[PDB]
Amino acid sequence: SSYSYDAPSDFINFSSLTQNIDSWFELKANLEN
Amino acid sequence: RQWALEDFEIGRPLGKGKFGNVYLAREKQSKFILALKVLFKAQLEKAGVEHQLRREVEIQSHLRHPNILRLYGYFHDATRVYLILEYAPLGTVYRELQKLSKFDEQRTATYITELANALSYCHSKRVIHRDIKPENLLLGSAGELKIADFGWSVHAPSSRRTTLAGTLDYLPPEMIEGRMHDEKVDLWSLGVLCYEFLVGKPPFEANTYQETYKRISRVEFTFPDFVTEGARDLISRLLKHNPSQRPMLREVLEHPWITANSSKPSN
Ligand SMILES: Nc1ncnc2c1ncn2[C@@H]1O[C@H](COP(=O)(O)OP(=O)(O)O)[C@@H](O)[C@H]1O
Ligand SMILES: [Cl-]
Ligand SMILES: [Mg+2]
Ligand SMILES: [Mg+2]
Repeated sequence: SSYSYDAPSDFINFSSLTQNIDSWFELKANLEN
Repeated sequence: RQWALEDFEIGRPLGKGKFGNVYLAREKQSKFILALKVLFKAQLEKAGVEHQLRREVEIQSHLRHPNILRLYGYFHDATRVYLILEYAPLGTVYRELQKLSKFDEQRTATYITELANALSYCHSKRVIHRDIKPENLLLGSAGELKIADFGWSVHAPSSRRTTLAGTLDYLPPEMIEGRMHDEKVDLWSLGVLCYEFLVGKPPFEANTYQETYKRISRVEFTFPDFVTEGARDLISRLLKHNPSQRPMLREVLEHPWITANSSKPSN
């Protein structure tokens, strides 16, 4: 669907605060063949 | 729980874009300074580049590198699309180049090193930026270079691409000549960029785009006399007409001219 992306869309508390999140790319390559 | 426009105070425009403006932003609760990229849905759907915005948002949000601008999140409101980007306090390299007319070899090599590191990370994830240019390069609070605007980027672990993507003066020959392209387009644009850092002007610049297309396709350009032999060597290697003859980013980072003028090491 339009404008519904696989990406962060939740409220972040910038007062409070990895390298793995890169694995999303590998994951996507396999999923989509 | 979700992002809302009410969560941000909107400040001055940071820059103008093809489908909307990027504004200086303040998260009302934490008073955290951000950049808010606003895109009108009407313009995007009219030009038919919505799929590319998906790519920009998804790819950039999952990238993690000191020399790559962060995209913290996104949201929309049936009229506009809002991207929540990391704030870059010292603005564009484009503005810096305009301010300084031209960079010396120390500054140029430093910027190339930071950029090649970030690109090397991108290509390891099979990501192609396809829009490297001074306007899309930002500076951090300590003057570190960060790639921004993944609005032409694509995740291509499988396919070679056919999309005419990028900006006129930086377009690779394969795109101009209606050929297919891969990640080697980033190294061509890296060569175009290194030239503009030292000379202050793109090497194929012309009054018309037809002439620019001609010069790019021929790789027709010259150096001003002051460009050093090491700089000439690096640029000439990056600006090969044959994409497969262009070096690797690891080879650029280990280039004698780079390692002798850079103020920052490799990855
Ligand atoms: N995070 C940021 N910090 C500071 N300035 C920015 C930031 N993002 C964008 N800008 C400025 O706003 C302009 C926005 O351009 P860009 O985001 O590339 O738009 P488009 O994707 O439509 O080309 C940039 O050229 C830059 O000058
Ligand atoms: Cl042509
Ligand atoms: Mg841009
Ligand atoms: Mg864009």
